[PDB]
Amino acid sequence: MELIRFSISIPSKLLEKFDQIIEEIGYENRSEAIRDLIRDFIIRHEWEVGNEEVAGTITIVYNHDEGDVVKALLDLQHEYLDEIISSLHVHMDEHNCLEVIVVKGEAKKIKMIADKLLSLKGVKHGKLVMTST
Amino acid sequence: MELIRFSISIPSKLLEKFDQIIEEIGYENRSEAIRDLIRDFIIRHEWEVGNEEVAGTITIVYNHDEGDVVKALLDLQHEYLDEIISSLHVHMDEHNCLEVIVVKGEAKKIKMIADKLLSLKGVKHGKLVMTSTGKELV
Amino acid sequence: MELIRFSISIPSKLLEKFDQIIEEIGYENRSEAIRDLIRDFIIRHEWEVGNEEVAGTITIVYNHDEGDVVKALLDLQHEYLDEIISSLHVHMDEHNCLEVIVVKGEAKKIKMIADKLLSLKGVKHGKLVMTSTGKELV
Amino acid sequence: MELIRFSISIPSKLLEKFDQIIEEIGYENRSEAIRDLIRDFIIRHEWEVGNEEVAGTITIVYNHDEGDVVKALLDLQHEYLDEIISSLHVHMDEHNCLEVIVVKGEAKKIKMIADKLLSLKGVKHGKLVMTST
Ligand code: NI
Ligand code: NI
Ligand code: NI
Ligand code: NI
Ligand code: NI
Ligand code: NI
Ligand code: NI
Ligand code: NI
Ligand code: NI
Ligand code: NI
Repeated sequence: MELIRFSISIPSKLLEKFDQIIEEIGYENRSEAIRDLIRDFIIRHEWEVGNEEVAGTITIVYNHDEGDVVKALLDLQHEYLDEIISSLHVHMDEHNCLEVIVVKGEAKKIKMIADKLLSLKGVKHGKLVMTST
Repeated sequence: MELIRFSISIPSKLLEKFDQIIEEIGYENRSEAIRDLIRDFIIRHEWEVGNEEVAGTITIVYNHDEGDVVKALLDLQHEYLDEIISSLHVHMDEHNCLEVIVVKGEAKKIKMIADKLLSLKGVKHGKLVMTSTGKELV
Repeated sequence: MELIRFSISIPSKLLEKFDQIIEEIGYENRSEAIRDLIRDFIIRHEWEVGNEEVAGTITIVYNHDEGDVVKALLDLQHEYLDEIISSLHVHMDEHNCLEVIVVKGEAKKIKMIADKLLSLKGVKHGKLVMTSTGKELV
Repeated sequence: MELIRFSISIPSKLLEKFDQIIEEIGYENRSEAIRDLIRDFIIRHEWEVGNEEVAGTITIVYNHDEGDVVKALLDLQHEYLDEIISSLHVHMDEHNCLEVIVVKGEAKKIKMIADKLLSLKGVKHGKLVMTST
C-alpha cells in the first residue's frame, strides 16, 4: 500500500494557526505539509555522529505547569551529572520557561540526551547545538 | 480547551521510517512527535514575519586570549541591552570559552545580533537557535 | 572626571591589621580596598532607601525530589517576572541542586522575593546578596 | 602613636555621595566612618574556614570598559577550571556588567579565589556565598 492513513489530535488553537500558514504557502491539504515536516525530520535525524568529544547547548521551551515536565526534566538531567555542566533558565511568562543546558561529552551520548529531552511531553520546542572546541 | 481530531495520509515507507526513528529517539507516541513538528513549523514561520516577539540562543566558542574578541563581544552585546537577557559562560580549557547568549525581541533584530557576533574573526564556532517565547504555543 | 584627595586618621593597630589582611587577600593597594569599602557602604545604603533600582542574587540549595519545592519555587519566581532576570542551575549530585537567581528592581520588592524563597520548607541553604546595578558607582 | 594619618584619592562623585550619607547618619567626620568600615571588614575576613568541601557563588559587578578587568577576570578564572563550574553574566547598561560565578571546592581555596576576584581593579562590588550542600 502506498499510503497509510491515520488520525492525530491537536488543540484547536494550534491547528488554526498551522492551517492559516499552509494556506498562505499554497499547500492543497494538510497531508502534503505534514509529509514534508516528517521528511525533513527523518533527514536531520540520520546525520549520524561518531563518538568524538563535544561541547553543546540544548535550548528548550516549556510550560512548567504542564503535566510533570518540570520533574521529568530534573530527574532526567540528574541521571547525567557528567555530561551536563549547567543550565540557564529564563521565565518567559506566567507559564512558559526557556532553558539552555550546556553539555560536554561523547557526541553520540550527547545527542541521546538532547533527544530524550526534546521528546518529553511538556517541552514545546528546542534544538541541540554541538561543536568540537 | 478544544481538541480537534483530523486524518492524514502519509507515504507508508516514509511513515515506517518516521516511526522507526521516533522510537530510537524516545518519543512515546507519533502524535506527540507530529505536534512537535507542527509546533516547530509554526515557530520557524513566526520568525519569517519579521515583527513579533521571539526568543533565541546564540551559542559561540572562542579563545579569549586571541585578538580583541573578548571585548569586541561585550561591546556588541552591550549595544543590545533590550534584546539580550543574559548569557551563560563555561571555561572549556586554558584558552577556549563556550558562551550561550539568550535573546528576546523582534526576529530581525535578533538575526542582526547573531550576524554581528558569529562573523567576529575570533568566534570559531557558533549557531543561532530560533525558538519561541511560548506565549502563542500549546 | 575629578579626583579629590583627602586625609583620614585611623587607629594605628586597626590600620596595621587592615594592611596585613588586604595583602593576604590580594589587594594591590590600601586605597583600592578603602574605595571598595566606601562603594560597598554606599551600596548597602542604596538598599535602605527602599525606592531605587538595585540588583541582587539569591543563592539557594535544595533537593528536587523533596516535597513540592521544585514547583513551589517556579510559581514564586514566575510571580515576579519583572524583577527576576534569569537563574543559573547546577546539579550538585543525584538529589541536590544549587540555583542562583539574579534579580533587578526595587529593593523592597527584591527582599520580599528572597524572603518567600528562602523560607520555603524545601530550601536547605540560601543567601540574598545585595549588590548594585553600577548605574551610580565608580 | 595612637593614630596614623594618611591620604587617599576618590572620584569627586563617589565622595559626594559618601559624604551626604555619613552626614545623615550623624558622623562628625570621615575618619570615624572609614574607621568603622575597616573594623567591619577586618572582622568578616577573619572568620577563618577550614578545608571542607563547598559549593558557592561569587557575585560581582564591574565596568567592562574600565582598565583591563575583563581579561584579568578571564585569565584569573581559567587558572581554576576545577573550582569554577559556570558563570551567568547580565549586561546592566552601556558599561556595567553583573556576573555570578558558581564554584565548588575546598572552602579554603574557594575563599582565596573569591578574594582574588573582588580585589581586582575594575570590580566595583561583590560578595561570596559558600554552603556545604
Ligand atoms: Ni530526581
Ligand atoms: Ni521559569
Ligand atoms: Ni515534546
Ligand atoms: Ni564597552
Ligand atoms: Ni572562559
Ligand atoms: Ni506555575
Ligand atoms: Ni538540578
Ligand atoms: Ni587567558
Ligand atoms: Ni556585560
Ligand atoms: Ni576592586
